[PDB]
Amino acid sequence: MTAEAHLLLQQAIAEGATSLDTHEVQPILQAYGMNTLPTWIASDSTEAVHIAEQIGYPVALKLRSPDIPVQGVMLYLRTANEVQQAANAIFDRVAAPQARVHGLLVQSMANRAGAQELRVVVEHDPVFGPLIMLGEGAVEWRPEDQAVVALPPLNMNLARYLVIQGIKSKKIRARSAPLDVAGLSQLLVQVSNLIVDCPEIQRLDIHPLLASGSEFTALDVTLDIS
Ligand SMILES: Nc1ncnc2c1ncn2[C@@H]1O[C@H](COP(=O)(O)OP(=O)(O)O)[C@@H](O)[C@H]1O
Repeated sequence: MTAEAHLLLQQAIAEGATSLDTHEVQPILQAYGMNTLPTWIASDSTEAVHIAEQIGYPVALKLRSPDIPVQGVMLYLRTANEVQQAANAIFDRVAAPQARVHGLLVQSMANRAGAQELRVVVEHDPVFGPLIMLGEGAVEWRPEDQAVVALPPLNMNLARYLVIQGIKSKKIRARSAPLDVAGLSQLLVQVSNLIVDCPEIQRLDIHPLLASGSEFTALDVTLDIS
């Protein structure tokens, strides 16, 4: 629920964590109705294996440090031995020991085959306040050039209108290997609710947001706070 989200953000700030990653933001997103790929934490290659055994294979491993924007992501790990070899490779890759690793992110592999990858960024405009920007999942991000733009507070009616116009302008695809407009719109309203309620959030980046008809799932999430 929400009150836990504020306490989680305030305590992260007090501890000096100004950038929260996918495992840290998962309860905050869920308290606004948004789905995140379950994401666990491994300090040891022995722990990464243990997590992988529970999740079920295949698994991904990503380095939990405030550093990467080299190595870091290891996908399609299908066996306990592959997890251990990959965990040792990233843990030992470390390349000075000055990063506070805490450990490594472990998560199940998502079915991306027939799904669209979107991106949702929230940045602050000096005049207009928080801007929600929705575009296609990819490294190149020209927000002014190729993005749907919403200003909180967003209602479902305006969210749907902005998504439809974004499809018509070819900024977002109508479908690929059928984009549920009602679900993309609902997601934008949830982002808007979160931003309205949590002005601590300086930046929010869902990269990518996976679209599989009815289900929209955030695969990686970064939350900058101050
Ligand atoms: N758990 C996962 N399941 C499926 N695909 C994933 C998972 N995690 C990351 N990916 C894929 O890895 C790619 C992202 O690679 P990454 O190096 O993290 O990009 P960036 O440098 O932009 O963060 C994307 O294509 C994404 O779809």
